[PDB]
Amino acid sequence: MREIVHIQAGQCGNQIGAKFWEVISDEHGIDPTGSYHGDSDLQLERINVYYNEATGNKYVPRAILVDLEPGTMDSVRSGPFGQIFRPDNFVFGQSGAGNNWAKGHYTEGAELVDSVLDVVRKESESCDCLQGFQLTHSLGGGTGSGMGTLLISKIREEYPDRIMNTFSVMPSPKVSDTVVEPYNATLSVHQLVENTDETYCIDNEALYDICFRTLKLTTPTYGDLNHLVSATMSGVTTCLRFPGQLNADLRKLAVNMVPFPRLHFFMPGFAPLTSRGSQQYRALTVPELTQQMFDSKNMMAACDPRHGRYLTVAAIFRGRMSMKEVDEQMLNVQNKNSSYFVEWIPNNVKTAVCDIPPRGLKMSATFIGNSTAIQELFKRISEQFTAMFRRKAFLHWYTGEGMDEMEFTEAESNMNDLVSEYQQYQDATADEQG
Amino acid sequence: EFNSQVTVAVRVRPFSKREKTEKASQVVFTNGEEITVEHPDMKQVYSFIYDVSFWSFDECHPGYASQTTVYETLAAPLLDRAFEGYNTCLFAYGQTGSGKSYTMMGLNEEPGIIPRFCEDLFAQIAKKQTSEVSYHLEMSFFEVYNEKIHDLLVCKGENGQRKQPLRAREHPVSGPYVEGLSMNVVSSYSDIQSWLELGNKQRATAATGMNDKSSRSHSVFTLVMTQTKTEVVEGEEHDHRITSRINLVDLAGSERCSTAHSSGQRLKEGVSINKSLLTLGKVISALSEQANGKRVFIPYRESTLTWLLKESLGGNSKTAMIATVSPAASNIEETLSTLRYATQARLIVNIAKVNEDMNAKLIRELK
Amino acid sequence: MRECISIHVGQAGVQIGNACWELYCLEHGIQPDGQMPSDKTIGGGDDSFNTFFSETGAGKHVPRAVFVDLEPTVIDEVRTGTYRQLFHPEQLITGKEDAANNYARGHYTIGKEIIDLVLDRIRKLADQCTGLQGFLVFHSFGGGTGSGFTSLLMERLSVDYGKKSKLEFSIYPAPQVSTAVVEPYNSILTTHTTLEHSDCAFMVDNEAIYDICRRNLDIERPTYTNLNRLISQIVSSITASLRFDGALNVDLTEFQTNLVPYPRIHFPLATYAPVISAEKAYHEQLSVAEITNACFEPANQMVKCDPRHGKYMACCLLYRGDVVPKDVNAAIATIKTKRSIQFVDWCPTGFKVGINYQPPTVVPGGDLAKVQRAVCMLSNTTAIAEAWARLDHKFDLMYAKRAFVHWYVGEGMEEGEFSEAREDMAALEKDYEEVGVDSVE
Ligand SMILES: CC(=O)O[C@H]1C(=O)[C@@]2(C)[C@H]([C@H](OC(=O)c3ccccc3)[C@]3(O)C[C@H](OC(=O)[C@H](O)[C@@H](NC(=O)c4ccccc4)c4ccccc4)C(C)=C1C3(C)C)[C@]1(OC(C)=O)CO[C@@H]1C[C@@H]2O
Ligand SMILES: Nc1nc2c(ncn2[C@@H]2O[C@H](COP(=O)(O)OP(=O)(O)OP(=O)(O)O)[C@@H](O)[C@H]2O)c(=O)[nH]1
Ligand SMILES: Nc1nc2c(ncn2[C@@H]2O[C@H](COP(=O)(O)OP(=O)(O)O)[C@@H](O)[C@H]2O)c(=O)[nH]1
Ligand SMILES: Nc1ncnc2c1ncn2[C@@H]1O[C@H](COP(=O)(O)OP(=O)(O)O)[C@@H](O)[C@H]1O
Ligand SMILES: [Mg+2]
Ligand SMILES: [Mg+2]
Repeated sequence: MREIVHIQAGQCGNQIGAKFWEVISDEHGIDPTGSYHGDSDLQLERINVYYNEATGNKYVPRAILVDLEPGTMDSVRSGPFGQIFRPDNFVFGQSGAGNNWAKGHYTEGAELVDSVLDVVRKESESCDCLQGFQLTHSLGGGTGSGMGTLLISKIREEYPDRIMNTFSVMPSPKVSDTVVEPYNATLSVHQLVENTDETYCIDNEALYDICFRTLKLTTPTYGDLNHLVSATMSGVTTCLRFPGQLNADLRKLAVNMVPFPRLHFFMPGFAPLTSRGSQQYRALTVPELTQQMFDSKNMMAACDPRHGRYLTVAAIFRGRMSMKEVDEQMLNVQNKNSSYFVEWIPNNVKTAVCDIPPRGLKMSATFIGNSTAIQELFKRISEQFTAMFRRKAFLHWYTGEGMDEMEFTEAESNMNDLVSEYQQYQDATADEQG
Repeated sequence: EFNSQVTVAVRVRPFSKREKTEKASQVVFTNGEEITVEHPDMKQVYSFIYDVSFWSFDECHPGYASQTTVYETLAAPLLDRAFEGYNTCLFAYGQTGSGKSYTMMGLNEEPGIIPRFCEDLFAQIAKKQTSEVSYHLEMSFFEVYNEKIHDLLVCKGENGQRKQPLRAREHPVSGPYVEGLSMNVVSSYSDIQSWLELGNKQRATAATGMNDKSSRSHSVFTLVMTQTKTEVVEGEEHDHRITSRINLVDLAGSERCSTAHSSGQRLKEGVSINKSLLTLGKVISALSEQANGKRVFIPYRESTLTWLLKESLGGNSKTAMIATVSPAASNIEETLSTLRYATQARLIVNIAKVNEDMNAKLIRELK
Repeated sequence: MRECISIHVGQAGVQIGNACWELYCLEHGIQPDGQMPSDKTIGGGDDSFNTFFSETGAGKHVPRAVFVDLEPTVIDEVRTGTYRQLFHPEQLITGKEDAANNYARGHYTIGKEIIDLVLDRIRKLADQCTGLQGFLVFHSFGGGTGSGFTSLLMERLSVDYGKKSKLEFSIYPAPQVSTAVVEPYNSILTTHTTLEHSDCAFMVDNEAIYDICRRNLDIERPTYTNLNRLISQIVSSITASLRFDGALNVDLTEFQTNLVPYPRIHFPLATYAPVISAEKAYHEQLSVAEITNACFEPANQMVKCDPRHGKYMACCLLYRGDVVPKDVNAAIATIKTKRSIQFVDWCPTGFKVGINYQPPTVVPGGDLAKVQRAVCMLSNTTAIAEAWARLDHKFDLMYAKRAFVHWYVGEGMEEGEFSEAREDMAALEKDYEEVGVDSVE
C-alpha cells in the first residue's frame, strides 16, 4: 500500500533508474515483458509499491521519464527492459537546457512541466495510499537541477504531507564535468532545503574510488556506478516490500534522521561489496558488514565523516540476522568512536532488519548517515560561486532567461547559513556543569 | 557602542466565561513590579521580575492598568525614539484567549495600541509641521497563515478562492522583505482607521473552544515614516532624511488540540501556528544565550515569521514584548512557559542606530 | 527531431562541405545517389539521421545545407562531380562577378540581389524542421563573400530566427602565411559586425594544420583536400551527440554557455589530438591519457597561438568510441596538477566533458587511420589577444597611408567605417586584459 512514484530527470537519472528496474525486477521475478516468472510468493504480495497490474498479470512500473532531449529515452526503449514502461509516461522535448538552470526552471521546463504533472496526478490518484515520491536527478546540469527542483516545488504544494525523497549526484571536488556546476548546484540547494525531507547526496569521484579500491575494477563504466546507487535505492524501500523483525518506512527514518528541518542531507553506503576473487576468502557476518558501512572509504558523498560528527545514522539489514549481533555492534561504534558522535543524542543510531535478502547474497546492508562533513561540499560551491559571481562571469546566460542577481545572492546566504547550522554542532559543546 | 535592551512587559487578563463557568482559582498575584504564581498544590512558588507589569484582573482594584496606561507606558517611548530616528518593534506573545489582539488592536469602544500610536503620531506631526520638517508616511498590514503570506489591505475579487499569496525575499542590505506588498500612503488618522477596518475584516478568524474570535494568523502592521529636514548648505536645502520602521505584531496561540476541539482546517492551521511558535521560541532562546558570551546560530529560515522579523528580534531595532497571561489555575504550565520566554527575552540586546541615510557617502567622512 | 542547418560560404566553406558530406554519408550508410541500402537490414528507424539528412518516401536522402559562393567555379564542381545526385539543385550561384577580396563588395554592392534568395532556401528548410537547434556557418576571414556575405547574413539571421545558436567555423588569418594583401581589413570589418550576432566562433588557421600534417601524418606536400578532412571531423564531434548514442551528450547550447563567459570574447580554439597515420597507428596505445595530453600540446593546436602566453577561461573535451569516464577524470586531474596550464581565478571548474560511443569513420583515399578513440577540444584562451593585436597593427600600418581604401569607398563604404571598426576592435583587446587580471578584495 505504501506506494511510491519514481521520477527520472536527465541523462543521469534516466540512466540510473533504467538500472533500478533491472535490479528490482530480478528481486520480484518480473521479466522484460512484465510477465511474472518468479519462485517465492512474497514477491507479489507487495509488488504494488513500485508496479501496477495491467491486464494478464503483466506488471507495468510506476516510472516517469522526463528530459529535454529524446536521446536518453531512445536508450531505454532500445534496451533490455524498455518494453515494460508506459509509453505515455515518456515525456520529452528538444533543445535541452544547455547546462543552464535558468532554462529548466523558467523557460523550457515551464513549457513541459504541466505535462509531467499529468502523469504524476494520474499515478498518485491511482494509488491507494501514497507514502511519498522518489526523484533521481543530477544537479550540475539544467534539466535535473532545473526541471527537477521545479517539480518538487509543485508537488510539495499539492502533497505537503507526503515524503519527497531525492537521489542527487552532486558536483565533484577535484574534476568538473560542467563549467557552470556552482550556479546550478547552488540554486538547487536554495530550493531543496525548503522542499525536501530526505536528500541522498551522491558523488562520482567516491564511486570511482569504491570501484577501484574495493571492487578492484580497472575500467568502471557508468553502468557499474549506477549499479551501486540502485542498491541503496532498494535498501531504503525494502521494509515496505518484504517482511522482517524490525520494519522501517521512509518516515521512520527521517523522523530518526532529521533532527532539525534543514539537515536532511545524507551520506549513503552499501555492504558487502567485494572483488570476484576475495569472495571465497571472506566470512559474511554483521561485524564484517558494519566495518564496511562505517568505513569512510565506502561512502558516495565525497566527504570524510572523520572531519565532523554524525548527528544521526541508520542501518538497514537484510537476511536471517541476529538482533543481539546487530544491537551489540552498533553500540560498539558509539562507545569506541564517541568523538565522531554528538552528546545530546544518546543513541545516534537506528536499525532495521528484513528477512528476505538480495537475489545472490545471504546478507546485505544499507547505510544512511547525516554528518557535519557535508559542510565541506557546500562550503566549496560557495567559494567557486562567489569567485565567479563577484566578476559576473557566466551570469548573462542566466539573466537573459528571466532572472536577477538577487536570486543569486539569496541562494548564497542560505547555503552559508546551512553551513553555520552544521558548524555549531560539529564543534564539541559543553554545558556549565551538566 | 549602543546596546539597546529589549523592553519586556506583562499583562494579566481577568477571568473568562470558561474560567468562571468552571470556577477556576486565582493563582497569579501581583505587588507592583513582581509577578508570582502560587501553585494550587502548594509545593513550590515561582516569582518573576519584569520592567513593566499590568493587572487588568479587577476593574476596581488599585493598580488597574488600562489601554491608555499600557499605551503611555510602552508605546510612547517607542514613538519618541521613532521620531528620534530609530526603528521600533512591539510584539505580543502568549496562549489562546489571553488578550493579545485586545491589547494591540482592541475593540470598537476599547482601542488597543495601534490606533493610539497612529493618532498620537499624527498629532505630534501636525504640531511639529513646520517648513523645517516634512513628514511622509506609508503603511502596510499583512498576514501569515499556514506559512503563507497574504496582504490584508486589498479588496479581494470574487472567486471560489481568492487569496493570492506573496513571496519573501532577502535584500542584501535591507534584509528580509515581502515582494508584492501594498504600501499605502497616509496623511491622517482617518485613512489609517479605514485600512485597519479592512485588514481586520480580511484577517483569518474562527470559532474555537477557547475563543469564539480566535485569530488563525499572525498579523504585522508596518509603518514607514520618512522625515525630511534641512541644513543651510552650499546649495538648496532639504538634504537630510530619516527613515523609521515601526512593526506592531499580534501573534496567535499554542492551541492544544484537546481543549481547542479541532478537526480539519482548524487542526491544520492550528498545527501551523504551533510550528510558528516553536521556531519563534527557539529564536528567543538562542538570542538570550547569544547575549551571554556563548556563540549560537539563530534559526530564522525555519519560519516566515521569524524570517521577516530578523531585523526586530535581533539586528537594528528598539523592541518590546507584551506577554499575555491568564490568572486561572487550569493554564499554569502554559502561563509559565510564556513567563520564562519573557524572562529570557529580557536578556536580549540589539544594536539600534539612527537612519540618517548618509553613511559612507559624505558626512560619514565628515564625522 | 533535432535538426541543424549548415551554411557554406565561399570557396573555403564549399571545399569543407564536400569534405563534410563525404563523411556524414559514410557514417550513416548513404551513397552519393542519396540512397541507403543498409536499410534492408534494419528497416528504417532513424538511421536516416535527421540532424543533417532529410528523407523522401522514395528512399532518397537529401542534406540540409545551403551553399553560396558568388562565383560559379567551386559549386559547378559539385553539380558535375560525385555528389551531383545528392544535393538539391538549388545551390545558390550568383557568380556573374566575385567579391574581388573586398568586404565592401560582399556586404553591399554584389552582396544584395542574392542575400534575399539565400534566406528563402533556409526558411524553406526550417519549415521542414521541427526541432531546429541552430545554424553551422562555414566561411573565412580574408575574402569578400566569406567576410561580407556572412556579416550581411548573420545580421538577417539574428532577426528572422532571433535567439538560436549560430556557431561559426571560420579560417582565421595566419600571422606570417597569407594569400591576400587585404586579410587585415576584411578580418577586422567582419568581427565588428559579427560580434554582436554570433554565439561561438570556432577558429582555424592553415599554418597550424600544415605543421600538424607534416610532423604527425608525415605529409610534407599537403593540399586543401587534407586540411578540410580534419575540419570535417571536428564538426562530426560537435554534432555526434545529436546523431549517435552516448553517456554524456552535448547539445549545441552547451558550447554557447560554458565556453562564452562574456558575450564578446566567444573566440575559442579547436584541436584534434589523434591525427596519426596507419603506420604510427601501431606502436602507440592511443588511450584517453595519451589523447587528452596531446590536445594541450601547443604544437598540436589548429591555430597558431601559444596558450602558455595566456590563461584558460574554459575548455570542452568531446570524446568518441571506447572511452570510460574514469579515464577522463584521471586525465583532467593531471592537467589541473600541471603549472604550465594556467586557469583564471574565477573558473575553478573549467572543464566541460562529453562522451559518445560511435568511433570515427575512415574515408578511403584519406590520410587518417582507423582508431577506437578520438577527441576534440574547444578552448577559450586569453592568448587570442595576440592575434587581434597583430591584425590591428597591420591595419594601422596600411590604413594610415589610406592604401586600398578607394576599392572599398568605390563599393559604397564610408571612411569612418574603418575608424569605427578599428576602435571597436581596440576595446576587445582591453577586455581580454580584464579577464586575465586576478581579482583582489
Ligand atoms: C557470489 C557470486 O557468484 O558473485 C557475486 C559477486 O561477485 C558480488 C561481488 C556481487 C557482484 O556485483 C558486481 O559485480 C558489481 C559490479 C558493479 C557494481 C556493483 C556490483 C555480482 O555481479 C552481483 C550479484 O549479486 C546480485 O545479483 C544482487 O541480487 C544484486 N543484483 C543486481 O543488482 C542485479 C543487477 C543486474 C541484473 C540482475 C540483478 C542486487 C544488489 C542490490 C539489491 C538487490 C540486488 C552477486 C551475488 C555476485 C555477482 C553476480 C558477481 C556484488 O553485488 C552487489 C552490489 O550486491 C558486488 O558485491 C556484491 C557481492 C557479491 O559476492
Ligand atoms: N582551410 C582552407 N582554406 C581555404 C580553402 N580555400 C580557400 N581557403 C582560404 O580562403 C582565404 C581567402 O578566401 P577565398 O579563398 O578568396 O574564398 P572567398 O570567401 O570566396 O573569397 P572571394 O573569392 O573573394 O569571394 C585564403 O586565405 C585561404 O587560406 C580551403 O579549401 N581550405
Ligand atoms: N552517476 C552518473 N552521473 C551522470 C551520468 N550521466 C550524466 N551524469 C551527471 O550529470 C551531469 C550532466 O547533466 P545532464 O542532466 O546530463 O545535462 P542535460 O543533458 O542538459 O540535462 C554531469 O555532471 C554528470 O556528472 C551517469 O550515467 N551516471
Ligand atoms: N483587559 C480586558 N478587559 C476586558 N475583556 C478582556 C480583556 N482582555 C481580554 N478580554 C476578552 O478576552 C477575549 C480576548 O481574546 P483575544 O485577545 O482576541 O485572544 P488572543 O489573544 O488569543 O488573540 C476578548 O473577547 C476580550 O473581550
Ligand atoms: Mg488574536
Ligand atoms: Mg571565391
